[PDB]
Amino acid sequence: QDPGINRKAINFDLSTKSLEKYFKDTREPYSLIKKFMLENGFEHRQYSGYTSKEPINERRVIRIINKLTKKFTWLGECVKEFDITEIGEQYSLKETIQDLCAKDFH
Amino acid sequence: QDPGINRKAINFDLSTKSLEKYFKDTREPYSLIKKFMLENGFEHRQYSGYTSKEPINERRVIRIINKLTKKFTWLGECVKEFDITEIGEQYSLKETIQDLCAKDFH
Amino acid sequence: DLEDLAYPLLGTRIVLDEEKILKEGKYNLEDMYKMIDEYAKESGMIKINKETYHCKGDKYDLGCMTLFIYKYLIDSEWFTKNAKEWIWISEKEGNSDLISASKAEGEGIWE
Amino acid sequence: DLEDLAYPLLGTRIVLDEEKILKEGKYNLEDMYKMIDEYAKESGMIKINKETYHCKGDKYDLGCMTLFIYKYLIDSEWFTKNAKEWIWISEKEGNSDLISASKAEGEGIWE
Repeated sequence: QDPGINRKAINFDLSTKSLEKYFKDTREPYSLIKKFMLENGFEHRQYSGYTSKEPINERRVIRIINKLTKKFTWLGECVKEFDITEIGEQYSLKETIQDLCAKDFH
Repeated sequence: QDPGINRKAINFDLSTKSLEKYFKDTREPYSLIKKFMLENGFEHRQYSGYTSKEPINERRVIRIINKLTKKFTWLGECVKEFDITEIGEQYSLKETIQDLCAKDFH
Repeated sequence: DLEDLAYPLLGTRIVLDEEKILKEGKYNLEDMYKMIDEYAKESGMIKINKETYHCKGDKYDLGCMTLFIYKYLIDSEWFTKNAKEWIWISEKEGNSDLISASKAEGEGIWE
Repeated sequence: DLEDLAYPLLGTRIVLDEEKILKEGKYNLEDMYKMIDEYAKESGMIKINKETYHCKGDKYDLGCMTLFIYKYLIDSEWFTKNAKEWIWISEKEGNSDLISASKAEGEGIWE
C-alpha cells in the first residue's frame, strides 16, 4: 500500500492506587481497554502493549486515542505513561534461541 | 550518526511452569535478564520490554542475544515468544491525555 | 549529543475563506487569525506563516497535533464553517484533506 | 494481501582465499563450498551465487542470519582461516566487514 505508513505500538502504565478509586477490581479497566483496542484495529501482545494489525497513519492513531480518552475519562487521572511508537520491522527469535541452545554443533 | 540505524525493542514472554524447574523464586530469572540487558545498552520500560538507549544495528543486537543465550541456557527451554522490533519514532501522550480530560474548553 | 535530533515533520496548512468571512459580516477576520495563533500557542505549535504551523520535532509532536487539530480547531464552529482548505501535513506518511476526512468521520460542524 | 511483503535485504558476501587453500593442500576447495551451502540450507538462507546468500525477507530473517554467521560459519576454523572477504549486507543499515569486526570482538579463530 503506502510504504511510508507503519504499524503502531501502544504501550502504557497506569497507577493501581488511582485505579482503585474507580474500580473495586483493578483488573476490569485493563479488560475494558483491551476490548476497545481490539475493536479499533489493535491486538494485545503476549508480552505487553497493543500492536496495530495493519499499518495505520498517525492521524488515525491519535483519533483512536481521542476516542479512548472520551470513553474512559478516568484515564487522565490514572495514566503514568502512554507511548505511541512507529514499528519499523518485527523479527521473531523464539525458534532461533531454541536452536542456539541445542549444542549439536561442537 | 547513521540515520538508517534505529533503536531496538526487545520483548519476550517466558513460561512460568518451565521457569519453576530452574528457579524456586521465579522472579529471579527476570532480574537476571534485567541486569544483563542494562549492561548491554538496553533499559527496562515502565510497561514491558527492553529499549536500546541509543540506535543499535541488527548485527550487534543479535550478538547480544547470542551472548544472552550462551549465558542463560535455560532460555531455550522457557521461551514462549522473543521479538526484536525496529523502533521508527516514539511519542509521549501522557500529558496530552491529561490535557484532553480537562474539560476547560467547551 | 549526535542522536534524537531529527523527527519527521508534522504540521498543518490552514486557509480561511476570507471572501465568505467578509461577505457574511458575522466574524472579524483579524480576530479569527489571533484565535488560531492562541490555539497554536497552547498546543505547542510553531507558526511558520499565515497559513502554516509545524511541530517542534520531538517526542511530544503527536500530542501537540492532537490538541491543535482535534481539541481546539475541530470544535471551533467559527473555524470549520469558514475554512476553504485544511491539510494534515506528514513528511513521512503524506498529507491529507482534513475537511473531507472530518465530514466523513462526523468531526466538527461544517454547514 | 497487499501488506507485510517487503522486508529490507539482509545477507552476506563470502570470498574464500582459493590461492591459500590450494597452496596449503589442507582442505578440498569444493567440499568447503558444499559445507557452506549446507550451512545456508539449515539456517534458512537463499543462495544467490557462489559468493552471495540472502534471507527470504520475512520475520525470521534475523534468526537465519544468527545461525548462518554466528553459529555455523564463525565457529568453523577451516572457514575463518581461509576467508579473503566476509561482508554483512544490510540494505537499510549498510554493510560491514565481518573479518575485522570478528577479530576485534574475539569471535572465531583467524590465525
